[PDB]
Amino acid sequence: SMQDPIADMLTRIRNGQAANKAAVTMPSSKLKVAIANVLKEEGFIEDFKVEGDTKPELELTLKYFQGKAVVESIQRVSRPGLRIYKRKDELPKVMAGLGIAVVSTSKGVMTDRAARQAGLGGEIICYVA
Amino acid sequence: LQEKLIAVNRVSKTVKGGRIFSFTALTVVGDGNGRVGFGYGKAREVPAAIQKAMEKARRNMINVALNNGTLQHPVKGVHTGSRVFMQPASEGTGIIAGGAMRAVLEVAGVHNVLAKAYGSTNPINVVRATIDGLENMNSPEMVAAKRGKSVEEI
Amino acid sequence: ELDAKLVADSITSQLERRVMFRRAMKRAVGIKVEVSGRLGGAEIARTEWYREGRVPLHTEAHTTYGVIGVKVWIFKGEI
Amino acid sequence: ARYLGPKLKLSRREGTDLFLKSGVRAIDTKCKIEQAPGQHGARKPRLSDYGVQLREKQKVRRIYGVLERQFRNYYKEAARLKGNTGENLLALLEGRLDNVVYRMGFGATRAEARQLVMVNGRVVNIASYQVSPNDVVSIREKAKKQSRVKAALELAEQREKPTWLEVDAGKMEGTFKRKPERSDLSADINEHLIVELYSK
Amino acid sequence: ATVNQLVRKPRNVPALEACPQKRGVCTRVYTTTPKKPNSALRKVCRVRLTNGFEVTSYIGGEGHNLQEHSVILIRGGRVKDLPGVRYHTVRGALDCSGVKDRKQARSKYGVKRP
RNA sequence: GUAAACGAUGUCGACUUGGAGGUUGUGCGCGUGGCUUCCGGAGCUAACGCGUUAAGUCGACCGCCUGGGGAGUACGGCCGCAAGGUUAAAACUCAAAUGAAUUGACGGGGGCCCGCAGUCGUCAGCUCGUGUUGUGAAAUGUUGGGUUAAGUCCCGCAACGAGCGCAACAUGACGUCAA
RNA sequence: CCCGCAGAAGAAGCACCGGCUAACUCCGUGCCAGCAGCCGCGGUAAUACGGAGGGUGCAAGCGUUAAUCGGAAUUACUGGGCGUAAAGCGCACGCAGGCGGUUUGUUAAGUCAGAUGUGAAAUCCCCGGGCUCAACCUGGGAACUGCAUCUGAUACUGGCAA
Ligand SMILES: CN(C)[C@@H]1C(O)=C(C(N)=O)C(=O)[C@@]2(O)C(O)=C3C(=O)c4c(O)cccc4[C@@](C)(O)[C@H]3C[C@@H]12
Ligand SMILES: [K+]
Ligand SMILES: [K+]
Ligand SMILES: [K+]
Ligand SMILES: [K+]
Ligand SMILES: [K+]
Ligand SMILES: [K+]
Ligand SMILES: [K+]
Ligand SMILES: [Mg+2]
Ligand SMILES: [Mg+2]
Ligand SMILES: [Mg+2]
Ligand SMILES: [Mg+2]
Ligand SMILES: [Mg+2]
Ligand SMILES: [Mg+2]
Ligand SMILES: [Mg+2]
Ligand SMILES: [Mg+2]
Ligand SMILES: [Mg+2]
Ligand SMILES: [Mg+2]
Ligand SMILES: [Mg+2]
Ligand SMILES: [Mg+2]
Ligand SMILES: [Mg+2]
Ligand SMILES: [Mg+2]
Ligand SMILES: [Mg+2]
Ligand SMILES: [Mg+2]
Ligand SMILES: [Mg+2]
Ligand SMILES: [Mg+2]
Ligand SMILES: [Mg+2]
Ligand SMILES: [Mg+2]
Ligand SMILES: [Mg+2]
Ligand SMILES: [Mg+2]
Ligand SMILES: [Mg+2]
Ligand SMILES: [Mg+2]
Ligand SMILES: [Mg+2]
Ligand SMILES: [Mg+2]
Ligand SMILES: [Mg+2]
Ligand SMILES: [Mg+2]
Repeated sequence: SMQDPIADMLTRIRNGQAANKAAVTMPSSKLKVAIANVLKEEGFIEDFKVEGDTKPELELTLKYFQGKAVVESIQRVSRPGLRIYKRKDELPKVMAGLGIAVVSTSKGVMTDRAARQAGLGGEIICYVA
Repeated sequence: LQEKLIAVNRVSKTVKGGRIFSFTALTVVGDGNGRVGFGYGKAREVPAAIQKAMEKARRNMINVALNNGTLQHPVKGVHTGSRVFMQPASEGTGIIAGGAMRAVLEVAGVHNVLAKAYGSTNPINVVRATIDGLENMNSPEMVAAKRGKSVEEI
Repeated sequence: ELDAKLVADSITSQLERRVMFRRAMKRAVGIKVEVSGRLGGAEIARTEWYREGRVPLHTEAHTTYGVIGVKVWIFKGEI
Repeated sequence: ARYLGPKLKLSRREGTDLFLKSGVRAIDTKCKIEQAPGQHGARKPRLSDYGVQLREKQKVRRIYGVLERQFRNYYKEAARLKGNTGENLLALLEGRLDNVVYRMGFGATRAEARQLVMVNGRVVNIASYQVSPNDVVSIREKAKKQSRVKAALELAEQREKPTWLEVDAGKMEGTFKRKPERSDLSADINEHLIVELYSK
Repeated sequence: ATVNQLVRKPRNVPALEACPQKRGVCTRVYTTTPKKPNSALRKVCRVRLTNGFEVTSYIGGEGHNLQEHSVILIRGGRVKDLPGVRYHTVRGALDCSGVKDRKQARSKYGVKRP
């Protein structure tokens, strides 16, 4: 059964980029939208939008630069079978700072850089580069 | 271009009469400034094999975005059974790598690096894994470019 | 340098003077050059040869290790 | 604890002048600097990557007469210290006092200078003493009637005297002003080979 | 293996008894043939050690002085071409004499300096 | 209570170019479901291959592996009327065992030809450069359709050329048998 | 510790040199004698055995054996595999266990933040100091990644309610 919707979102992006899809759609959730917001603000995806009400669908517009997909890697870190939490000092650097780690903190989902500047740890959702 | 001979190997094919020995030569060439290529040459004599390898190496060179004679970030490279890891190091570290990886990194112009070869250490595949690792390494500028940000934002 | 006898003598005398046999042979090289014997003072005697151009055939160094034969063919046109 | 053997062979094996002779006459007239020592000397095979790294380490050792245990301890110190390890290592060898007695010109060779073995006006008879910035090194009075020290200074006066030190006549003293940078020393030592050899 | 599986279930010289040498008494002294591709009369001996283990030991160098009831010091070290010979006798220790007329690697054959 | 009980491929879910079939529903030649077979793309793979029925990209949980032997054996337990099954070691011994693929050679494998059916053998072979393919040994060229006494010649062809043989003007290619 | 006396005088060895691995020749031997960490070497021109000459490495030590970790990503948490190399139970149902679609509220167990207490000294590390130097001794710091308590945060996971 479906036991990790976030890993599914990341995979839809990974597989979408590898297949040169313009957009990818999926069942929405508040956490998926929170992650989509971070990906947009850091410039990994172009745009997102939620459509529906009873069964909302999240669409992500993927971005390509010089033919190549911009999301070169995207990996689930914390997962249902093994949750991963880090203190502020132990927050991971992705690609020596050139990538992002998405972190769920008590002040919402944000990048590792924003968590570190806010002085927060949290759950490491995924690495993006 | 600096040129380095990594490995020479005697190979054999059988014929009606007996065995026909020949030689293979694996070489790397580089400008010492983020340009590197490898060549693999085969001939009945060792010096002919090396010459063929060096000619191949000069025409199959790729560009690597260096930083101060070290890498931009930790990189993984894979080819066949060879899996390599390479990490940026501080000045005065030197090339902390095995011989095949060392030859590549030296001619490429990487002075400081920590490396490790996992899986098969077969030179032919280690060199391909290493160059594969280097060529897909991102600089901050191209990251900034693809993400549509400034480098200070990155 | 061209005359087949002088080149044959150039090889044999060089093998007596401890020149590496491939160096003498490649310098000699339509031409073929064979050298056969205990080459490099090998216990196993071997034959080696190099050709360049056409040699259409159908159309002695007295070393420390023993006798090494040398043969030269030069095709310098027809007739 | 000392190499007390024929000295020219070292420079011959290394294939470079290691500054191990007095200089009464030329190195070429003394020995074959081109040729490696021994019966199989005019031979020169390919040397391995290991063999190259070894010969660079044995070069930097054999100049100073530092045996392996003591040389290894310098590497460890150089790696420990902040900054560039290879540069730190040369700085530590240059910081030695027994270089200074020779370098200032009191011994004809380092072997002689070592037979002859004051810093900040205190007697120090230790070859391995690390001389610091702003330290005054000097000679005694009791052994300034030796002809050795007279001759050695005349040998020293033909060399290029060092360019971070201040040797003086008579009272015969000089300040270690600063530690040398890598720019000061010979661009010939490839000290990264020594760093790599001990990293092995 | 999954994390849950790992949580449930996590990841040649025996007669010396981790001593550098053992003393022993020769119960038989003989020669044996090496395995292929070698040919020689290799000098071995069965030895009862002070800990009660009985083992075959090799006698190295050119010519030896060991009988039954000779008291020898063995060390570790197999002989590749004698299967089941895992120990060497120390030359120039206890009864076992130094090798006669050795001049190189003397310290390995118990031979005092000429 | 075991089988090469095999797809030698655990179950569940999601995602990711195509082509041709089979079978079984269903809506208006055109759709839309289920099950199934063959080919193949990216990707993956040591290679062979797999390829929306993944061996691709991911997530959940389980089972299992840790050199070849000794050994799925001994001992103990449990099960069985028995045959035996199941759980499952150690001493000891070797520096390999193994997988896939490559060039030969070989087959009481297949196809097509030839010969009164020093040497092989006057047999028609044997190679190289450069290019290209393969991680690589290597391959291609030299295979294929014809034709010839002949790698002879023609035509096609990721090969393009060249050498030694063939032929032409007795002549024995590269090599084989430590002959 | 210092000063004086006499005279190079009283003071250099051990392993190695076929590849891995820095260092090669001659003589003796002839699958013998022997070597060997691994591959291997020795049957008449042995850089591999034994001696010598030369050489390389260490040096008041040098070798050998034993033993631990490393290299070994070769038990793989970091960090591996299971079509054919070792590896998918013959197939299923299913208790314990692990995991759990989506929304709101609540809680604050996990998680996160801060504070406080503790985490002996020595050791390690850093900057200094003292023995002529060094080892060694030593001042202050850092560290001791932990544990507990209190006060907060509430995204995510868990509990509860709808
Ligand atoms: C100590 N421990 C419980 C061991 C163990 O883990 C075993 C295992 N299969 O994992 C045993 O079989 C183990 O439990 C066990 O049973 C052992 C033995 O039966 C024997 C027997 O019977 C005879 C000789 C040697 C053994 C042995 C060394 O294999 C024994 C080892 C035992
Ligand atoms: K043998
Ligand atoms: K292949
Ligand atoms: K299962
Ligand atoms: K075993
Ligand atoms: K070719
Ligand atoms: K793992
Ligand atoms: K909650
Ligand atoms: Mg290629
Ligand atoms: Mg391996
Ligand atoms: Mg000492
Ligand atoms: Mg079974
Ligand atoms: Mg069946
Ligand atoms: Mg079947
Ligand atoms: Mg099975
Ligand atoms: Mg069915
Ligand atoms: Mg297919
Ligand atoms: Mg049984
Ligand atoms: Mg039983
Ligand atoms: Mg052919
Ligand atoms: Mg022809
Ligand atoms: Mg053709
Ligand atoms: Mg003819
Ligand atoms: Mg060597
Ligand atoms: Mg001999
Ligand atoms: Mg050990
Ligand atoms: Mg480990
Ligand atoms: Mg494995
Ligand atoms: Mg099998
Ligand atoms: Mg199997
Ligand atoms: Mg099955
Ligand atoms: Mg079930
Ligand atoms: Mg949930
Ligand atoms: Mg809490
Ligand atoms: Mg403490
Ligand atoms: Mg909740």
